[PDB]
Amino acid sequence: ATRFKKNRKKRGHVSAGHGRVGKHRKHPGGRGKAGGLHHMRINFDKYHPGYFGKVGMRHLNLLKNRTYCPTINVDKLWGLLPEEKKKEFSENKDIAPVIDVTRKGYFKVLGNGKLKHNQPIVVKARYFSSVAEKKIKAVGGQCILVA
Amino acid sequence: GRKSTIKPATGIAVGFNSGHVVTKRNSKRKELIKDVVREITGFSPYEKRIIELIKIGTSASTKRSLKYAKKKLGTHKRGKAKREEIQKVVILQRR
Amino acid sequence: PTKIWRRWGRKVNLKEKRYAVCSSIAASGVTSLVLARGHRISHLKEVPL
Amino acid sequence: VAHNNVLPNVHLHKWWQHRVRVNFSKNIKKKKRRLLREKRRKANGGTPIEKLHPIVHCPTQRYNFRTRLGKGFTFEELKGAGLTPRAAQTIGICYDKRRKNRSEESLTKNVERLLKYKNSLVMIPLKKNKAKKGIGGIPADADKNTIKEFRNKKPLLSIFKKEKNTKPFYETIEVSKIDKEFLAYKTLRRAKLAERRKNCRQQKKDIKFKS
Amino acid sequence: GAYKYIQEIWKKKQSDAMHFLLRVRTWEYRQLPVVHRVSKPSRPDKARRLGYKAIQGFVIYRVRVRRGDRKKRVKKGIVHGKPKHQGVHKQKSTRNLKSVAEGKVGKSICGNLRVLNSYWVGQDAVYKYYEVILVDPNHNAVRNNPKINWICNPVHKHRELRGLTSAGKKYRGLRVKGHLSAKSRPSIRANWKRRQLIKLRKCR
Amino acid sequence: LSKLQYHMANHPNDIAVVVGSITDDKRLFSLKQLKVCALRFTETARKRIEDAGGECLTFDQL
RNA sequence: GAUGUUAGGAGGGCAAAUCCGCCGAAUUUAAGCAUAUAAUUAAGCGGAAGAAAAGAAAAUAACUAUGAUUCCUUUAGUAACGGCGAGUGAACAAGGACCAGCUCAAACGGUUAAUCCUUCGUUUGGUGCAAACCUUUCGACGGAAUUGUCGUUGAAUUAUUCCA
RNA sequence: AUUGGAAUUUUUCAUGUCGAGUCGUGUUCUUUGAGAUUGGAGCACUAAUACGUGUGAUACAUUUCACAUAAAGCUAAAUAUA
RNA sequence: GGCCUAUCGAUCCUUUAUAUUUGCAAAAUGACGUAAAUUACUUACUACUGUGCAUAUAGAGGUGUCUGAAAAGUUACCACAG
Repeated sequence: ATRFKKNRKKRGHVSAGHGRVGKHRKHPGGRGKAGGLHHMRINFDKYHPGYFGKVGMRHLNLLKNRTYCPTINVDKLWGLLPEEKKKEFSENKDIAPVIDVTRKGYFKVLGNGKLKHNQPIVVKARYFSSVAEKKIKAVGGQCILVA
Repeated sequence: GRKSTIKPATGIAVGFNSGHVVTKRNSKRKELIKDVVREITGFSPYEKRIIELIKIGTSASTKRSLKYAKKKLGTHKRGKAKREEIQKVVILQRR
Repeated sequence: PTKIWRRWGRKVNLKEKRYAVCSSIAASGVTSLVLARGHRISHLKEVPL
Repeated sequence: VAHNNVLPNVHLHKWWQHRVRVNFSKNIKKKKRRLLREKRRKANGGTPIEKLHPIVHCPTQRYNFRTRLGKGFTFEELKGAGLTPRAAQTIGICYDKRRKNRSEESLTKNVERLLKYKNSLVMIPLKKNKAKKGIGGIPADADKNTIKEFRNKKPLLSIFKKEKNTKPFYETIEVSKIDKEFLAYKTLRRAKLAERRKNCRQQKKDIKFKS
Repeated sequence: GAYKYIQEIWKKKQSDAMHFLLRVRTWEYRQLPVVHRVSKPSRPDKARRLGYKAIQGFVIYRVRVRRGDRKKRVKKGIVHGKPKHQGVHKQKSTRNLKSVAEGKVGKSICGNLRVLNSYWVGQDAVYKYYEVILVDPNHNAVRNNPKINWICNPVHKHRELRGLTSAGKKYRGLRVKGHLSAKSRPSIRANWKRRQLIKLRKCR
Repeated sequence: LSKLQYHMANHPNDIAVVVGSITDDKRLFSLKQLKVCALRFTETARKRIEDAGGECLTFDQL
């Protein structure tokens, strides 16, 4: 590290890259976030707009795991098949892939993107978006609610 | 809320009775002591005051008694319970 | 004065480490590189021994 | 400038240099753990220091599909599987009094696991063959030919802990055997909306039962 | 049988009989020296439940302590400091007056004797009067006994100053368990030290 | 890969050159092959392109 | 309850890194300062050990639930606290290291306490050169104690098997 | 070769027990993450018996349901070691 | 809104308006409402549901040293940084 640092660039130059007029002082604005509102307000406004004051209720003891949900969009569901499985379904319209999204850790199925139309697929999941259910039904697939 | 005890869970993930599929697999002696202790000890001054209020036997006296008990005893369930116990004792005493 | 910690544990990935071993073994294969490294090697029959 | 961050998140003002500890003992601790485990493993006649903690379900909706080692023995359930409390204590197996699992599928699976462990284990005669197996009060007193042969034979097969479940290599169904009439999104919302009313009815049910 | 009756009688604490017994005991206690041996325990029921045994190495001692807050130890009243922190009156010490009573016997008379436990007995406005259960580990019976014998261990001299009386578990908050316990369970010091600590280590 | 195929759609000549890395797609069937020169190939992308009957071409080969 | 140079014994003191108890500030920070901060820290007086402390549920959850403690990885700079300014700030799950249980008291046992202890004794073993240690049941004579010692964990009653 | 004990197992019969100036409440001060008070301590008032009462992080009443068994005690190990 | 150029105030805080929108954390408080059913711990179906607290939005209460510290004197006894 020490080979390449700023001291090696400035070593004989007296004011050290920190200004002959200025003369580098211990804490020339005071500590940390102190100048907010008071004299660094312009910095806070232009770079940190939401910062000051309160919003909303207090939950007091939230717990993350109650609301924990990983989501997946329908577009990427056929991608959860390996290559040979995807070829096999593409060939054969007699059978649908069943997809248990839980093994892949997902719990809500969302509606984004296109599908290769006229091919059934069974989606098993806890939760589905309104659009996702409609598109899965539209393409001839099935939605299965399961805990 | 309200997890089932009698109708099996239906595989529905909304947190009702439901959830994932499953089948659940599920005097005399103290009373004699109490009577003896009361014969030895009688009643506390607040108990006596409550007895007088309950004996008066009005909506006003009974409200007063409950407030007095709640103020002294603190715990509301306990105060109601003590008032109930004393009321029963006054009923028993009359016989 | 020196504090005890001066970054004793650095990472460098599993994939990076593996790559270095494979590439170094490959390099060891190469006849020119063996001579270039300063090993005397003229009378060896050929470098992959 | 300073548009990188609003704050320093550092907070070391409670005299950190007094409080501080520097840690780089890792591998040396692991070697000590290995040495300790080697000494124990060898000392007990080669008899396994591992002990079965049976299979239990992981808490809340995040991990409810997941299953792990618990403290899964309970004597009444174990005795129902076939084995005495005293035998379980003698091999040092992983009892707990207050765990008491509440479901039939969990119990039925775990009694099978217990039965497998019970049959699998075989015990040297304590005083060098002055007593018998009996009726099961502690199972499976060995003979000398078998115990010597078994001790020489370390396990070939896989570990005795956690286990894998359903395939990623997905199952299939015929396209004419599916429904197209269900609405899950409507069902979830309607269920949640009607929930309060059902809870009120259930409250009255509880009172009616209790009277 | 007898102890159960004594328990229920003693629980009430009001009544002519209880009030008489309290007044008579309070009178006798007011006369007596600070720390003294008693022949038999003042409340036998309370003694049994707090682990007194009639065994020779078990001795009971009665203790006098003054009541109320202790007042800050500062010369000529008020002293220098921030308005937030003056605290001359209403300072209300962390350790219990019960522990203080155990401590007085623990420092003055214990040695040979070791503090086992202690109970309330009775009080007026100026004083609380406590009875302390003590045990000698030097005496043969306790060393012989396969029960109790842990009190013989070297770590148990001066339990009241070790925080290892019943009162000590109480004021250290170890009776509290669960989420309410917070930064206290391995030791209040230990937990605070872990949080105050930053580990320098291989990775994050 | 989706963007590469989407771009190449009007080209019956198959030789794509990419001065960057070609990444795979897990969001569609991705059947139609190409002949692609790129700076770097993801292993999954390369395997798919080769399987489909395409060509994964070096810059020296180009 | 006193008194005893009564007989047998103990405590006291030193040292302190880690450990535990009390008691307990300010510089400092906010570019000032009074709340907050520094900090439940420094100093002060005490107590321990080779580690201690904590520990066997008046626990967490709301699941298909988990199930003494410690510790690591983590949650998490998050819920949250705060002249809501400066700043401050947890817990549960999960992956592991590692895992060990329990007993008093009360309840129950009155054929006369099945208990306990001091003093005096006494012998079946074993080492060591010797010092010495180490096993070993049997009697006295004293006391303690039913203001409660010991046993026991509902109670019998059957068959089995084990253990001393 | 005596004595003794335990564990199960039948069959009867027993439904007993469960730590109080403590919990709790009011109040104060302290303390904390605790917020219409988190723990501590001082003070005042002071409980209930297992169908109790302690919990379920917003004051409350009326009621669930789940989970626990306070106010007595001990205990190796991983851990710490200027 | 005032013929035009002049006639005034952030966040936190307080207070009242507003909603077929919300929360108070395992549950419930309109209401057994409406239907059926009743050998009951019955089953459906309902857009508008306790006190108290918390929000969200909209004003207003104020900062004239007017981009908003809860702030008097004195030192010829003085100290220090410049």
